[PDB]
Amino acid sequence: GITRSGSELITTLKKNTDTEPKYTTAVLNPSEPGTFNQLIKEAAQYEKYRFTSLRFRYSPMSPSTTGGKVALAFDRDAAKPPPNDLASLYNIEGCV
Amino acid sequence: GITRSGSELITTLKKNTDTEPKYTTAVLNPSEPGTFNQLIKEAAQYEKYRFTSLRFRYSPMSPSTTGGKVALAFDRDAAKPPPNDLASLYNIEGCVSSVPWTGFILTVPTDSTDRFVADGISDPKLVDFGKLIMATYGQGANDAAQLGEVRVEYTVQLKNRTGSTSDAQIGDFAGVKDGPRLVSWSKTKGTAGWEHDCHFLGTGNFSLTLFYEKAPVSGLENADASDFSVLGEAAAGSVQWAGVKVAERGQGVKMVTTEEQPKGKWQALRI
Amino acid sequence: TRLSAPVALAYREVSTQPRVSTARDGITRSGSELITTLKKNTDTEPKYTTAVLNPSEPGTFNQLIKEAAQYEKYRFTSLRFRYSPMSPSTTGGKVALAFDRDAAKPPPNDLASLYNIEGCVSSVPWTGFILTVPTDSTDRFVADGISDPKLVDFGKLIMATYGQGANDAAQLGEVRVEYTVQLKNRTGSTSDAQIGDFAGVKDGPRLVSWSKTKGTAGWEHDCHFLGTGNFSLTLFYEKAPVSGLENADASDFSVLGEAAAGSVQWAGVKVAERGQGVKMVTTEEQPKGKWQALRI
Amino acid sequence: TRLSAPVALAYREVSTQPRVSTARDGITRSGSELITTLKKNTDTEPKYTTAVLNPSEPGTFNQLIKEAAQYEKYRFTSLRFRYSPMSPSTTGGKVALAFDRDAAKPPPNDLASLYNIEGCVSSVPWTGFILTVPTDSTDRFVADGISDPKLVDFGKLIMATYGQGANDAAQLGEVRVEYTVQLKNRTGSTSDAQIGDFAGVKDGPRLVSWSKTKGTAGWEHDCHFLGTGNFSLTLFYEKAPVSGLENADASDFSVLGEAAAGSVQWAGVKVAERGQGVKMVTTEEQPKGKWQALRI
Repeated sequence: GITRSGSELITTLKKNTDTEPKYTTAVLNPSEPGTFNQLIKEAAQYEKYRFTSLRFRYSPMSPSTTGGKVALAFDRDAAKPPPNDLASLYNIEGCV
Repeated sequence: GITRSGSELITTLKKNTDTEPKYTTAVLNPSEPGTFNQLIKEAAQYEKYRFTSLRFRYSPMSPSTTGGKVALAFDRDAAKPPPNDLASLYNIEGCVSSVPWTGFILTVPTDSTDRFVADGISDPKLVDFGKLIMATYGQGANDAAQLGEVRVEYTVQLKNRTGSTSDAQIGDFAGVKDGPRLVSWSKTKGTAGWEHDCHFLGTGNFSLTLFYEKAPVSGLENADASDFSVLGEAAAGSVQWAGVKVAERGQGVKMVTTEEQPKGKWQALRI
Repeated sequence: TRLSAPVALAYREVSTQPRVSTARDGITRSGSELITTLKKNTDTEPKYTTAVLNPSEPGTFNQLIKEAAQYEKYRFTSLRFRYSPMSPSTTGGKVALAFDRDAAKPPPNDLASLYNIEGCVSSVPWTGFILTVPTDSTDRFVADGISDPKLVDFGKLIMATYGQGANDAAQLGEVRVEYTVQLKNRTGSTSDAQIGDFAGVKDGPRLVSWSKTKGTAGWEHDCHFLGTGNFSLTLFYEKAPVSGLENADASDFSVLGEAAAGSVQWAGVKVAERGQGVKMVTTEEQPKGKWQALRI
Repeated sequence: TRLSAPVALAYREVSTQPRVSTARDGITRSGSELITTLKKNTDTEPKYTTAVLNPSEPGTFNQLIKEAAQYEKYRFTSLRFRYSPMSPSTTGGKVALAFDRDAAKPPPNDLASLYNIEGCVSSVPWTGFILTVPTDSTDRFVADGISDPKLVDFGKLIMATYGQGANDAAQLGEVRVEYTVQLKNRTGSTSDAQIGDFAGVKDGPRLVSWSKTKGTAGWEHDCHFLGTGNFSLTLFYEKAPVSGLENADASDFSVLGEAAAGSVQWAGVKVAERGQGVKMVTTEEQPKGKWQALRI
């Protein structure tokens, strides 16, 4: 048994001129190189996990004169493709 | 902060058919690859530790008709060289010895001080918690090849956090080296020319990649490694990819160039 | 009735904590040390290995030497040797421990004389036994130079092995002291570095024992090391000798110097078994010079 | 009211019995030693004489060095220096004792800075005083080689004298330690013989401190002896030097050897006051060789 806490960096979002959303997903598993860059080394030593706590902080970087929006949502089904319209995206529980 | 108890295999002691006792040391630091094979990965991401509980075990592997003895002692000064005679080793505090065919234990009292995770250039008295001394002596020619295995059951408290240290030790011929201390090079002039040979401080499957700016005298060759297989092609401006299996510390490969400090770059990994 | 015979016996040994204390006249130190490990002897007649019982003796004591350098007299109130077997139960021969109260008498020549020594115990190599020697109430001077051994040493241990078969364990066991000394008086700390010339002068712990022997090339002086470990030996020749320092039977011998009039050599000898040493050759009996042994 | 002034004060000093005992982790030794005797200084500015507070330091401790060679760590639970006057009451000047917790910082340069050190006591040379230094609860490694002094030494004593008249006593007093150390851990007895090359390597008790200084003939290495007593110094030159061993400011210096490639010298230096030493000259900075200091 072991308990660890960390704060990784998933990716940096990019501009999208089109008014339709452009999604970029990240499967949440400790042994996932796409999401975690440090937790994988310690997860390779274990074969089970349980996320006691989990949060996603979006840290702005653009100037104050940029429009558009940035949305973060969590889908508990890791195989479902991202929604195809804004309403479905916002209908996900906890989307902010 | 993180607490990670566990148990790991340091090495397997071997027969000492000679008269002089043989001492093999294993420095107790979470970043040392000689003693730790799994706590090293976790300690690479931390820059402080404290051994809440430490202890060693000896698991017999030899027949019941094996002579000689095996000793286990802990020295709180990692800088001191291994003893020179049996009496001094047996005078160390808490030194436990027994016949090879039976197992014993050695509990090491621990203090409440924090030390930096070893980098490789700092004073051992400042960053290291100590070292272990394993002695084998008094074995005849009829005894088994292997006597036993020494294991460490610990409970460390890694503190703070930082960028993960590189998992592969990149380096340069006769120059700078970065990453965990997996190998160490040495140069000795010879008939063909300067001979550069590496020694693996760890035990297991490795992967050594080389890059020669100029054509060397000869490519990678097995020195005393258990296994060896090259897959490159030695020549000017080429790279040689090889896989070396190490059973005992000090085994490695060699090369010849005839020019001291040849221009190139090498990479070592524990696959 | 029935009495079983195990394949082997395992003795667990843990280094204990020496018990030091202060008394009216001095200190009373108790502890345990390791003398040596006995070796197989495939011959009927015994092979001996001695160890003089006296504080400040590098061959016998390793830690008591340091604590006894600050004191002038001693008295062994209780000492006792023990044998720890590390060989299977299919090894023949025997192991004998005896305590000779005379530290100069050479070990006996035949097995029969060995058992006549009072208190001589013995047993098979694969079992442990204890030899406890009665003590007395007489003070003796800690070894400090060349002196009659009858006046300083309390005694001398003798270890013998014999009767082992060809296909037996290389080493049979190892002797361990368990003493309780009563150091008395006091003095400024004395350096542990034997120094003396070739004329029979010695000053310091007994680390070396020279011995002349006439030869065709010249008189050969053999520097036998009583202890076992790393030693250094600085030599000074007043007259040019036949040869410098040469490895007689020791292991890992290196010398940095030259042999000539007024020259000085510096040999870092290493000893794996008590009795090994180096040698030098000169044409002059009792040559003029100096030597200095050290445990480095 | 009235306060008399004696012609002189006599302090009777009797060597006490060090109190040794055994604890769970090690031993607790108490005793008293003599560091040095202060000397007259006919100058307003102070003249300093240091003594590093650490077991296994030949300059400071004479008997605790031997008992601390068997142990790896120490902790001064209670130490205290005292001053015994041996000069008449008509001597001017002053004597100052201060404890610098940093063992590497050089002694102050002016009198004003000397008093700013915490705990710095002082008095007239003809009266006694005691400086007691608070201790801590941190273990430190006994000196074993070249290491940062901040990591091993507990501190450093500083003794200063100044303001004495021309026709005053040659020597004013003498400092005495009164310690209670807590040695811990344990290890095989370590030899007390400093050994190292000229490249900055040292291994053993701090008996010597080399120091380079460029000169017209070549780089001069001065072998300063921290302690006071009889010493021997074996040197090995790989390249022929400009000159061998010469007496710089020591007393009764004798050397048996020659200066040349591969040669070895052997100088029995004698020191009457801490800081005296010998010298040698070479044309190569950081020459190749070895040296070995010993207290014989």
